[PDB]
Parts: sequence; C-alpha cells; structure tokens
Amino acid sequence: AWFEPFVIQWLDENEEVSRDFLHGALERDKKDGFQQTSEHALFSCSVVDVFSQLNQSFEIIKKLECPDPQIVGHYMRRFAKTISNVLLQYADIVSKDFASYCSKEKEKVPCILMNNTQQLRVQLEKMFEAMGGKELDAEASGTLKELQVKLNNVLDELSHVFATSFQPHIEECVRQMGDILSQVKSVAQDADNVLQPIMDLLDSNLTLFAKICEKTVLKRVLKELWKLVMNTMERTIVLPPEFSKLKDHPKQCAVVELALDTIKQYFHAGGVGLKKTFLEKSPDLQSLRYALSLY
Repeated sequence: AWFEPFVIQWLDENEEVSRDFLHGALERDKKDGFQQTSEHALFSCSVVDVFSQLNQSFEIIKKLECPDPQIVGHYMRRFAKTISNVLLQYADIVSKDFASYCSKEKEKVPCILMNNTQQLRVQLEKMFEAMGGKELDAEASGTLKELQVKLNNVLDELSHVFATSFQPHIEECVRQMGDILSQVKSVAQDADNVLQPIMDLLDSNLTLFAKICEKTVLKRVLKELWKLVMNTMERTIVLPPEFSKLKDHPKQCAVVELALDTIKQYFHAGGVGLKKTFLEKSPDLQSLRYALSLY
C-alpha cells in the first residue's frame, strides 16, 4: 500500500550504498593487482564482492515478502536501475584504466579484466532469474536486456583495444617476416624461417590467453589478433607501396601459403581457440588471398 514509498527510499539508498561498495571492491582489488581467483575461477575478487552485495540487496528485498505484484513489480523496476548503474560503472571504471594495464610487463591483468566484464554478464543473467525472468516486470527486464547488450559492447571494446595493444609489435615482426621472405629464391622450411619473427606471439601469448581467458574472451581477442596478423601481412608484404603505409617504398607466395595454414593452426588451438569454418571464411584472409593473387 503506502509501504511502497518508504521502501522506494531504501532502494534509492541501496543504489547509493551499492554504488559506494563497488568503488571499494574495485579499489581493494586494483591495489591487489587483479589476481584471478584461482586457476579455474578466472575472475578476481572485485567481481565476487559486487555481486554478493547486489545479491544480498535482492535477498532482503525478497524477504520483504509482498502480495501486490504491482508493488513487487515496482520494486524490481527500481532495483533494475541499481544493477544497471553498478555494473555500468564497473564497466566504465575498468574500461578507463584498461589501455594503461596493457603492458606485456604485467599482462595477466587485461585478461582478468575482460574476464570480469564477462563475469558481469553472467551473474546478471543469473540475477535475471532471481527476479522472475519471463514473468519479471516489463520495464524492469527491458532495461536489463539493454544492460547485457551494453556489457557485450564493452567486452568487444576491451578485446579490440587489448589486441590493438599488440599492433606496433606485430607490425615490427611482420616486417622481419617480409625481409626474411624476400631472401628466398624447401617451401615448407622457408615457411618456418619466415614465421620465426611472429612465432612468439602465436605460441606463448595464444598459449597464455588459452590458460587464462574465458571462452567468450579468448574468442573475441583471438578474432581481433587474427585480423591484426592478417592485415599487417597483407600491407607489409603483399600490397604495392602505393597501397601500404607499411611498405617503406613471386614464387615466394607458396611460402606465405603454408605459413597461413600454420598460423591458422595456432589460432585454432586444438579447437580451444578459433574455429576453421570461421578462419576459412574470414574476409581479412579472403582479402589476403586476393592480394597474394594479384601479386
């Protein structure tokens, strides 16, 4: 009845309380160096704190047993906003410092972050069921479904930026490749020799992201890196200098043709990583093969 407007105040504070707790969860965790929880809990503590709190909140709102589902609906409608903003602010804090964490001097972090942003998406949808899922209020859920979409975008953005972190490096190696390659005038060893420059990436790195990323994280990052590798090759060896800011200006194509299969294997990672159906149908690959054909 008129209990409703009292409670809605609690809800207004809860947002504020929650919103303050997140800062201290993150801040506690940032200082600690964003350790993944275990070897299998691939997310760090900041993400345990924020949800146990948000779930406490909900627990108590439920314990606030209430008959009128037009009152209940309204509580959830207000709560939803809380979740959206906390997560959205977890989203944003993380995205900020992200580029700054991307030194392969302390390289675990970026992954644990992207990891956490996904662990967000997880526990959310998991909270989406605590509140009634389908039966849940219309306005409430609507703004929750909108939250997922926005988290997704964030994940997509960190993966892009994370991969991008590697771009100057890859550009140098792909150089060292075009050089070595040139020197050729066996085909299956020329491949190995040419690829030595970029092999560190393909091997240790993808191996690392293998171990530490989450399925959804590894995908998005790999997809990214594959694009970097593919394009940098295209521009650095294949395209005429009139068509590349990377060219500071044969039979060798074969080499790059088996190279590609090799690389492709490193991005497939025994099916841990990216799939062949995908790689076989990647425009950046398809575009590489074009360039290779024309030249």
